[PDB]
Amino acid sequence: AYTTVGSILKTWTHGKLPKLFKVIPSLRNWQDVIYVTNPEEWSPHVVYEATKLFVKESQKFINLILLERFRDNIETSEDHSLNYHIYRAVKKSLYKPSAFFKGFLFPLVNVREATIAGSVLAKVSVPALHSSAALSYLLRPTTVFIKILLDKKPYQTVDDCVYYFPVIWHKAFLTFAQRDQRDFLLETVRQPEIRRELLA
Amino acid sequence: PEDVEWFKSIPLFTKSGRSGFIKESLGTHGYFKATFDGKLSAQDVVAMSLYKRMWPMPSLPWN
RNA sequence: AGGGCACCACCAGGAGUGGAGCCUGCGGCUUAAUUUGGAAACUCACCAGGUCCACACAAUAAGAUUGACAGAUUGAGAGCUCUUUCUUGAUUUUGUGGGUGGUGGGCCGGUUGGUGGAGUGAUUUGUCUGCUUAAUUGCGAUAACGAACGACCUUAACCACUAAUAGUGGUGCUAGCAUUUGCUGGUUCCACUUCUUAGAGGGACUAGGAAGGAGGGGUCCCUUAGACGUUCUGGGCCGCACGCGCGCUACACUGACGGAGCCAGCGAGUCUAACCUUGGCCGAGAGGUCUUGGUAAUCUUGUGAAACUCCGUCGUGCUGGGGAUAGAGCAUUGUAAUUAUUGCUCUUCAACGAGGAAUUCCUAGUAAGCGCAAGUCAUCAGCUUGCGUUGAUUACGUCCCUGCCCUGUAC
Repeated sequence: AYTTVGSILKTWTHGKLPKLFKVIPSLRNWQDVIYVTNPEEWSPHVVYEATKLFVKESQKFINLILLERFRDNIETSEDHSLNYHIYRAVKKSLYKPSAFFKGFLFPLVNVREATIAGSVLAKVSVPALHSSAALSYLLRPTTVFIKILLDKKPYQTVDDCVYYFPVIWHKAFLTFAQRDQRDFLLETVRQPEIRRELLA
Repeated sequence: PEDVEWFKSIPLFTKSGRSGFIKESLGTHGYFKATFDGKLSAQDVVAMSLYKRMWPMPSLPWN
């Protein structure tokens, strides 16, 4: 019967939120009990209010609600740009990096949606052990995230990158120049700033 | 606003060379609204110039 | 210059508008703002006042930092601030150096050639002397012959076939009146399809007749710390000497008021939950309250609409015409009705006596009179679209006015 309060919580655009919205994470059935309130009908401000309150099931919540709202805002918004509170929720979310990559990083794999996701994912640091795992999993326009993950500056990572041999793809490879199969890469480029810079 | 009104009759120009005029004061912080020959944009700047007479100084012999 | 066409042109006329009160759109004025060109919050874009929030160098930390009971601070407040003090771990903090960009300034909505003839050429013929049409729509003629875009599809109206949630008749039971055995009704089955229905099939070619039709040009540079922000409370968009325009209500007897009679068509409706609401009860009224049918040809709903018809009062007096402005009280929607959403009751009783110069629409189920449904929508219409009810006068023409179209000269 708590949905009788949730039907009002959809307007909680300012001030103190209802107590039912603050205590919900304490219940082990919340993965089903949250379906009765259905915050995806709620105002965007609650999405950030929830994203600060939901912080391994956070990947299931981050993938089950956060990624669902992110697609609806970017796809439904009249300018294609996410709402400020949606963006603030995503950039404020991902406080555990595996929840971001496992929740949205891989499942999010048009090009405009990829660009907006990167503009948040480049806005904060990430652990070296976390960043290397994402670069390997990406080694399987999705390279626009690879170009972003390469912009932050292991032997298995170098071995996965060597197999990676539009102007955004050339420039992303050009950034890889910042650091016998290297003869094959030069043979591919011979098929010039990278051929000269590849001589270093 | 009292300043905005006092100068109202002086013409305005953009550094992109367009010309315009004050309509009226808006609000209390000295905003005003104006009209121009064509489509301005946020990269433009609006200016007005004021002039004063200069007179020559005298001179002295030297050694 | 001729010639042709059109009630966004006229002629013959109808209803008017322009004059009064009020509603509403624009301009101007005023103001802190009256944003820009079916607004009480939000919408919102405007005004007054408040919170809150990159990258690259030097210092810092195992405690950089993150989250949270109960209470609190302002005109506007909260575990991002504060009293109390837990939880947590490198996700990062303070100065100093260029900013780069979820940042500004890729895609759409009546018209000519071939081959042949003439000329040094640009041109020309074909595309014509004569006769036809809305039209390059056609006879004929003959240095031409043969070719290319623009200009079929649904209504009205008659009939076989469907089906029933629509209708008729009969049958059983039954009420009243009258008593040849009738007439007007109520409530269990049966037959039918004419009326209705809706879907499907067929039904003018210039031939008297349903009908000699109606409709489908736009979307490289600069600038960046709280930066072309986030959010809360209150106000405005409705202010009015005035100018221009679309409208509503009237100036009464071809009427106002009272009682009685009494008839439509097109719509729209809830379980996602609370929409359209019958019936009973209370109240002068607005309205309230207990139940009920309908996800609909089935229920609201025969939407028992208004004008209209009949019988009375009034007697030509700004009158019992007209109802602006204003006072007091009772309800309903909403978080909130003050500058006042809307409804009801009593009181107040303004201009207006058929409107100058100008000016709009209109040829038959049409103009005009009258009302209803839908849209928007918590509430709020004098608005827009559609539907039905009652139903005229005057042409069946022309180029006078307004406007459009077609067919001497190097300008």
